[PDB]
Amino acid sequence: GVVEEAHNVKVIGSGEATIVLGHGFGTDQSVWKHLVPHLVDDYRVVLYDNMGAGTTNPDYFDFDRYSNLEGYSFDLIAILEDLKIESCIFVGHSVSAMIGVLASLNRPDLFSKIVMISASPRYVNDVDYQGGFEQEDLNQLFEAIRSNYKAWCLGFAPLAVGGDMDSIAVQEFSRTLFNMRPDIALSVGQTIFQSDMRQILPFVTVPCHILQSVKDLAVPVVVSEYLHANLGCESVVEVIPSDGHLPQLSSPDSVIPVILRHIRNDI
Ligand SMILES: Cc1cccc2c1N(C(=O)n1ccnn1)CC2
Repeated sequence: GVVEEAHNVKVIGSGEATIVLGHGFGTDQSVWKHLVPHLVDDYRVVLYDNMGAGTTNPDYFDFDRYSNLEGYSFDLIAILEDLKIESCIFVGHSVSAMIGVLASLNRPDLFSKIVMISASPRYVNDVDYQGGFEQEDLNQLFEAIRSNYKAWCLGFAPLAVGGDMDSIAVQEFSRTLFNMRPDIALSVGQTIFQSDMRQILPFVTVPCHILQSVKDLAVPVVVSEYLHANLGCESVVEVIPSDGHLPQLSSPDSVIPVILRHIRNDI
């Protein structure tokens, strides 16, 4: 199909239970490479790339459709329907956690569980809300993107990934980040980093598992507490002893067992 091709959809493993994995900004489904081997024996696993990822066709990036996160949520619902999936566990990394939340507001019937990795409803600080960024920080980021995309990618990747600045995961993410079209990276970067999902959290009904690294430059720990406090569904938080915004890529020994526990066990 065109949309499974457009999103590089892969379906692997086998189970009576389906799990769908959604990746974050700057990466692609390869971010799940250390998790998938532990899923394929028990679950049917669906991987897909968000439109605008470096692995996707820039001809298909519709700036109108993706000026809002719900454009990505509609892509996810369209993938689920075309695969004839009527129920899945959704695992959402970074922005995909909020995309998964919006999709569950539109179609709560399709999700039995949302497992969030490195999620945030809002990155900019607000009154009695610490998201971790002032508007001037984001403006500096967008200007660096415009000014020299390759230089921005090389400085950003170690900060996003954390840990040793020369690790395999920093190199992987530096590569996928630079492979994004820079005009798409700026537009998506602005859309994501300036988003605000706080208002719809009390209306979620799908149970949510809120996981993050204790040390994450884009997600202060108090964000996980905010999510837990304001999500209207039942939820649970686990702050992992790990560093970085893509911990399932860079620190699998400490992170993958935590993700598996929350996939395999319900609230
Ligand atoms: C890790 C990181 C390091 C330094 C500045 C920033 C990041 N952010 C991200 O990645 N995203 C946030 C949502 N989607 N991606 C937020 C801006």
